[PDB]
Amino acid sequence: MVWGPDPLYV
Amino acid sequence: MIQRTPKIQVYSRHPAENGKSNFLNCYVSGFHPSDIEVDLLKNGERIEKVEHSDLSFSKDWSFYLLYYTEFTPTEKDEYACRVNHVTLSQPKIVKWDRDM
Amino acid sequence: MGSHSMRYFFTSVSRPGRGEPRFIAVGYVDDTQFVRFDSDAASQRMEPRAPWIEQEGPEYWDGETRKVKAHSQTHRVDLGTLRGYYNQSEAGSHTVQRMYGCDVGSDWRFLRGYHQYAYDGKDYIALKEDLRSWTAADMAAQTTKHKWEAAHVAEQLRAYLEGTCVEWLRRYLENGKETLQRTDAPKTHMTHHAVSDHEATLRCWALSFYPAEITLTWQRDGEDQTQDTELVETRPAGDGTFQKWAAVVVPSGQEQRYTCHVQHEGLPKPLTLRWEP
Repeated sequence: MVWGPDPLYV
Repeated sequence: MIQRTPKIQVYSRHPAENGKSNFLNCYVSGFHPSDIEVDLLKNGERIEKVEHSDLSFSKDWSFYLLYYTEFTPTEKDEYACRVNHVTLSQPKIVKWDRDM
Repeated sequence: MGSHSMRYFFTSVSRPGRGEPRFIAVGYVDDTQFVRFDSDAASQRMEPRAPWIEQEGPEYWDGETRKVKAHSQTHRVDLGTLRGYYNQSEAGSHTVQRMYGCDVGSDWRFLRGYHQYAYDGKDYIALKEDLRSWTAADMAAQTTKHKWEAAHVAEQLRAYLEGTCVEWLRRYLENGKETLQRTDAPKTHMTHHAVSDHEATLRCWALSFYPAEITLTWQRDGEDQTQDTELVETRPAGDGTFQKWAAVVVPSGQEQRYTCHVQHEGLPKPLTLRWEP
């Protein structure tokens, strides 16, 4: 299962 | 940035026996950036039905891909892989040697 | 089979001439690919690549699709932000790469987690082994580090890498047991190749093995030899197994002095091959 919900931008 | 030229191996899935169906593989690895063109060739002509793996990368961030197709080796037919990449001035051809 | 891992790989490549970045995501359990997403594919869904994941239901695939699309949008934003942190033209294509995942030991309990990010093929920012702090490679990434510390990104990843990632790895290992818990020991043989009347090459082959980790070593009279040897990079067969060979050049007639030693998870004791023919 992938990480969620939404990876923070750089 | 860094441009890294591809390493190339050309080989069969199974030990090659003349007249027996097999798979021909061209494994390109160690390259960056990811855009690359790879064809498999039979007596110098591009083979049409070639498939490839989904792009992934190694610990050093360099990319790798497997290109492959069904083939039937013979004593006379010559096979090879032709690769172009921003790091190459002209396409590179590596011939299949069935002992490698 | 021993320790295991689950890892996700993401690549985004900008397309300055027209359109959105190309985005490709792949997931692995050990050395087995099990899911893909490709922005250039027609489904616009996370897709199965192994038989044991096809039984997940529609809530699974919808969730995975939602999350991997969100990753793709983050990377799009990041391509833009990074062109700016680096003062680069709008004309060139650039690359973001991210990899994260978890390892479990033979007891299937958490061993380690990781999260690494790269821009143009070089390290940008990575999670340290404690899962609490970050390594930033340059001053752009140091600004990202401060932002991610304020947003508590490492707390959220840590909970995923110790929690969810391990839990679903274990579910996959169970569901995929016929293959994922099977080790395929290398099928080994040696060949011989006369170069001249006085020297010959011996090639030790390891075929059809899984996982990909393997060691091939030559010895002469019981001591390791690296001179006059050659080792190819381990390569995929295309059926899920791997291949490798190692070779040595020897004085013809002296082949019997030389031994190939093969170490692999699938071999309770290492194998020793000798040209006795």
